[PDB]
Amino acid sequence: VLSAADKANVKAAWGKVGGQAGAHGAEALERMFLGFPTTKTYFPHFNLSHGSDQVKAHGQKVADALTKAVGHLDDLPGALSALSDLHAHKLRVDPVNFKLLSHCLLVTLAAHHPDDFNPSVHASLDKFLANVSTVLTSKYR
Amino acid sequence: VLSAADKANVKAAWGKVGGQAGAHGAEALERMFLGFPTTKTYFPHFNLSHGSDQVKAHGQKVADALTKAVGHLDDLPGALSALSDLHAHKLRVDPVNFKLLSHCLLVTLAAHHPDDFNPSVHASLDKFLANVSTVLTSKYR
Amino acid sequence: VHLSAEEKEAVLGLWGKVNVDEVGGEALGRLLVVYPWTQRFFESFGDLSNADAVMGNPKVKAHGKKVLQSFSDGLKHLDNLKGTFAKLSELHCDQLHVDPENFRLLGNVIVVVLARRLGHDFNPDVQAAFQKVVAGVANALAHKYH
Amino acid sequence: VHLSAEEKEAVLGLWGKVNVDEVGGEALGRLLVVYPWTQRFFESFGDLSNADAVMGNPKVKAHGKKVLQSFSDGLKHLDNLKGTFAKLSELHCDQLHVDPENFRLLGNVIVVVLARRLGHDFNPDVQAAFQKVVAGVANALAHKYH
Ligand code: HEM
Ligand code: HEM
Ligand code: HEM
Ligand code: HEM
Repeated sequence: VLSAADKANVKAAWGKVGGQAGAHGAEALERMFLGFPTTKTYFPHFNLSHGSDQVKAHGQKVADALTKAVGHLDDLPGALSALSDLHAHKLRVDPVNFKLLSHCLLVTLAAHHPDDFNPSVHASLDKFLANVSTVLTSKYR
Repeated sequence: VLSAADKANVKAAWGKVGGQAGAHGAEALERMFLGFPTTKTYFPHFNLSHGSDQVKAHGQKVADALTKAVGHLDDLPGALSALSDLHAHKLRVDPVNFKLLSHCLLVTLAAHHPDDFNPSVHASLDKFLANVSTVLTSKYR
Repeated sequence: VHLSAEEKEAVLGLWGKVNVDEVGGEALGRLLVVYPWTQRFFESFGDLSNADAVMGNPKVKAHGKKVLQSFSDGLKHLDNLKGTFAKLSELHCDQLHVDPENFRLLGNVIVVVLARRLGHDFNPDVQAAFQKVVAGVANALAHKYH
Repeated sequence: VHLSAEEKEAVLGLWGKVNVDEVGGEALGRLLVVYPWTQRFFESFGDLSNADAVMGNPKVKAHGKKVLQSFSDGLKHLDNLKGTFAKLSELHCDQLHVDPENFRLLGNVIVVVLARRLGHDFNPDVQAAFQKVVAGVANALAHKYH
């Protein structure tokens, strides 16, 4: 659960990311498709290469859902209703893919900002992505 | 995020078990200690060969714990108040052991209630337990 | 897999009591019901949107038995599972793109089915022997991965 | 596992520029702070109640160095990682009673530390090469089980 330390650890870490949010949301995806091919099926319509309008257009979006969450940690469910019904109903995005997308986002943040990323920010950021995931993995019915 | 259905099936299925619940808490633990031996290390002070007064006593405490949650479906965190802290920050129970204790509790119910263990009830009891699990493993942080 | 003389007589002692036509369809039906996301890889198999539609879906029952017939043949060769399951692995890996995790869920749903239908004859011990085998089939199918 | 002939160099190459000593102390320490429930296997290491204390504790370092030493003295022996971790899994199963889920967790942890280390040179394709290796160890170590 995101406690106060966790909340302030995320905000204070994401805030730093700044404008790169988009380049890092995309890198992660791009790292996912490569590190775990079994996720490439969820996108037979993208140009899935080292960046084609798609992966960065998509990355740009993933980067915004997180910024919304990061700004509403206190109550994610309401502020995450849509996506949850897009992944747990319409798309039936297999639950364990949120686990492989979080990882890559951690390997992405960590490669670019290795000085804010202390063990606590890590532990703290492994719970954001976890409780964002769980949220997007409710709707299922 | 339990639909109104699950709340009913869970209350009925548990409700049909009635008296038997205790006996099930135990059966569920034997099937666990023998199916997933890695879990026996939390119970070294115990003797767990088969139907020994110890598993039989822990088992009733396990069934009673679920009887309360089944009865406090709306506020699970409070209902469990101390079982979570007693699980996470203390015995430090690995989270997979919850996953193995849910499927062996489910398997018990089926062996004993093939009559009323339709796929729907099976799906709803599965959620009830995943739900009871996050709780016991939420206070990890 | 590492199955001892007793463990082995138990498992095979138990398949003879399993009606494959029946089991395979209830397990795969319960899979599609308990873990919704799994339905995707299927979809084509018709109207799936309630316990009744998946249970009753004819094709779910046919496929469900091929699945068990494989689990059957596999059982007949516990000593060299990987080899047996080789061909089926790049089928789920390349062709299907099924996260190897789902292979254990299915395995663990077959166990809940052997119980629902074999009752007392699925004592704690026999189930343990069988839980092994399930891992064996899961790790087996999760071989030729890429 | 089966890395390619190009992936073999991606890894072998940058393992030579990573001070496995520090990495080993950062992975193990980073695990314990992130996955708290594993502190239960290292209770003879003293105090681990605060992130700082853990990432300072001399015991974690001395052991980390050992963890990554076998990771490395296991690298290159890729096609037979099963014959390199044998007793080492026996020890984990029988002696330590670790659950194999935790080996996938650690391989993941080490894989992020590396990123913090080689930074920009840890390009996506390299991650995907290490990703398969860490799975190979992760599944090799889970070998002698039940
Ligand atoms: C960190 C968690 C995730 C976030 C917050 C995220 C966010 C989003 C967003 C914002 C959209 C686009 C909605 C729009 O166009 O208005 C979306 C759609 C989608 N996501 Fe995710 N996603 C996550 C995880 C995943 C995972 C793990 C997969 C599977 C690999 C996935 C697969 C897709 C697919 C199939 C779509 C289709 C969208 C399209 O075709 O444009 N997402 N996601
Ligand atoms: C998810 C269902 C579970 C519930 C609802 C639950 C409930 C209980 C209950 C009621 C007790 C008795 C506590 C007391 O002394 O009053 C307890 C204690 C404990 N639990 Fe669990 N538990 C669950 C799962 C687990 C798992 C997965 C493990 C095993 C890996 C575990 C290991 C223990 C141990 C060792 C103790 C205390 C030993 C003793 O003093 O009797 N529990 N649990
Ligand atoms: C016990 C493990 C499994 C065995 C024995 C197995 C076996 C089978 C067999 C014999 C086929 C026919 C393949 C063909 O020629 O197309 C099949 C197809 C398939 N399996 Fe499984 N399978 C296993 C687990 C699963 C799981 C976990 C999923 C996940 C959803 C899955 C998804 C599918 C799909 C998508 C097809 C193709 C659909 C079709 O042919 O109509 N299988 N399976
Ligand atoms: C990624 C795979 C891992 C590798 C390569 C690894 C390797 C090792 C090695 C090299 C030793 C040498 C001990 C000996 O043979 O005398 C060891 C000991 C040990 N490992 Fe690991 N390990 C791994 C994962 C884990 C995990 C994640 C845990 C538990 C959460 C764990 C807990 C331990 C403990 C407690 C010891 C003994 C410490 C002592 O008594 O001083 N290992 N491991």
